Amino acid sequence: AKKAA
Amino acid sequence: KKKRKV
Amino acid sequence: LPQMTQQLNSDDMQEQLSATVKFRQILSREHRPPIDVVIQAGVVPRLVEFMRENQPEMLQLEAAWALTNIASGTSAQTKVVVDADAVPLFIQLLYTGSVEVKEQAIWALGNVAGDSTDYRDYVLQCNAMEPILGLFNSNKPSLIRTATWTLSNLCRGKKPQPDWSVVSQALPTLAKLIYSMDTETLVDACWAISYLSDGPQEAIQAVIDVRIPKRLVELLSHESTLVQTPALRAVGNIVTGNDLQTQVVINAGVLPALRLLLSSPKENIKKEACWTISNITAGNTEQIQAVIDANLIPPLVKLLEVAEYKTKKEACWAISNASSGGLQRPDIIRYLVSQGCIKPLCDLLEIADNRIIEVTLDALENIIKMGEADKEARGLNINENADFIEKAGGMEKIFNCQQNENDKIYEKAYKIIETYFG
Repeated sequence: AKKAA
Repeated sequence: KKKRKV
Repeated sequence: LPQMTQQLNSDDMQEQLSATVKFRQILSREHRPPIDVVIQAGVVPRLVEFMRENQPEMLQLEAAWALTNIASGTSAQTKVVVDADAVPLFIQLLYTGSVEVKEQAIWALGNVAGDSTDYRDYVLQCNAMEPILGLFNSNKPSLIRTATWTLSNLCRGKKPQPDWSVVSQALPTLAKLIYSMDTETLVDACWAISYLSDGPQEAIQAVIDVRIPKRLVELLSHESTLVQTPALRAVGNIVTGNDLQTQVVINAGVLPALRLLLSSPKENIKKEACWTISNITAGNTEQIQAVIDANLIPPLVKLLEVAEYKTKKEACWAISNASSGGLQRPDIIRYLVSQGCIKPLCDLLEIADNRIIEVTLDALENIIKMGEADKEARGLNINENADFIEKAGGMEKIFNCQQNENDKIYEKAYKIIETYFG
């Protein structure tokens, strides 16, 4: 559930 | 970005 | 004037310095600098010579100055200077030149490295990093301010990213730079750290080991949003990593700092604050509790119901990820429900896009599973949370998602209605 940008 | 020497 | 060109190509030293000065003067106007005209005179390569070893220092400074401004134009105009082999010479001036000269050289390099990821890499491959790091051992703020900006362009870029073995070397210097009194410098040092943080676990660990995060947190409470923006962007990039890397940031007291940022007048700041919080509620059970104890849920719920869409979107994740840790600690769910996230959650289904509908239905579902597990234990006739969702008008909206074209959604919808509202 880890979101990158 | 870019910068100009004035 | 043609007369100028004639001079510039004269064997007479004095006439050359006179011409480089005149040329540099008209590229330093306040208005529209006649860059193309100058390029057309065919003098660029001639100005590139004046930056050579044996040339008088005055002639070098002047030449570089004119050339830096020619390089502040379009990519087409910057290419003329790069194709003339000016880059390797700018770099040798960082070593040999006086301070005024270095000032000009690092500035020129700033414009070239700022044109494209190609030029950014070209400058790095000419080994400009070695001498650049040495510029920071000086006391003059102006020079250090330009070198900080230039360093920023070298680190920027995530499409083809910059050579990590090279840029990673600037971390120790950056570490000090974030304690500067100069706002311009301070600002650019943070943006640079955030660029180096948008990478893999290896990159995140480097920032962590040079002990940056604790300071980075103290900077969230600066009064200029110019410092707050890049500082928050790096902090957020860190909590992207594994639990251990994320605990380093929780321990630096980042949570209490985020509570304030949610009130930020700047909209994009409220957003990224929620974004950061959501990557922390994506961690273990303890980290989810840390967030709950920091008292972030209430303001999160408020934004969930009244913020702009791009911000609600993030608040949704944060709250939804939290509901996950509900399997382990049934109370987390109870807390969340007690704070009133159900109503704002149900209402989001009405305006959300497909991906946010999935996140909302997963949250509503987790909330429902617990309220069901309680009907058992406490021996209740009804599912408290289920009745809450019917009230908020959630039931009707969940029911409508059965006509959504996306399989993941309509399937999820029927299961919820079947399982909890029959």
